[PDB]
Amino acid sequence: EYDIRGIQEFLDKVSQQGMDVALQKVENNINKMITTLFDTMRIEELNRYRDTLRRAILVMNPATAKSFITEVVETNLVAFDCHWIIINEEINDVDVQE
Amino acid sequence: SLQDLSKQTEIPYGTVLDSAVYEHVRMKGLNPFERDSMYSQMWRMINRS
Amino acid sequence: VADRGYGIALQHGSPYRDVFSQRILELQQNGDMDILKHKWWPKNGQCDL
Amino acid sequence: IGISALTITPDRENVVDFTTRYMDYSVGVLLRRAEKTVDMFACLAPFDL
Repeated sequence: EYDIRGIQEFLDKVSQQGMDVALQKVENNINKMITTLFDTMRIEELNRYRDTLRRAILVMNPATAKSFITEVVETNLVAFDCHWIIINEEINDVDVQE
Repeated sequence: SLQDLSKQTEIPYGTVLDSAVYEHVRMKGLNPFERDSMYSQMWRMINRS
Repeated sequence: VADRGYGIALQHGSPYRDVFSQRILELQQNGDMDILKHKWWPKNGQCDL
Repeated sequence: IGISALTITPDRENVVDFTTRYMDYSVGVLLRRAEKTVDMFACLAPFDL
């Protein structure tokens, strides 16, 4: 549901400083999303992709974010060195504790 | 055990097509980062043809 | 095996490297590359591999 | 309310809330029993009557 014309100034001001920003969009069926990757990529590439997930920004409503994080962690695509930023305007204390 | 069921091949095994068990097995069998290899054998059996 | 592929080398900064990609795609889609491979790896050699 | 063998999953839990689980899920297998190995006349089997 997000309107990417928000970050449209962030990608611009970042790509002048030489960072390898990537976009992606999160599907409605997160399991069919993840299972497409293992079915449509080389092992030569998955080991490059895991190296990008080391640092990421999630821009979404909390109820989606909880579900996405739980699935990415259960699929072992991340480990104790990762550092994700979650940004939103509205998150009540009941959600932070999950 | 499921491990021993995955080692042998004298008895075939399967499930109901496209059921949640079938997606659950396929989710693991393709995953190269899984700690336990068993499911790659279970998937390699179930997926035939 | 991942992380490797066969190739050939040229001098430091050689511009002729711009030739390869599209012509290799032609040769692969034509099967000319596969004809050269069969020329150099034919099946019925002296022995079963 | 909904009540059944309904299983909590990360994709279902997006749109509907769940209580604490009252029983744990588990994948398992059904197999036919092996029958007794012992037999009274096992030593006379090699030839037919």
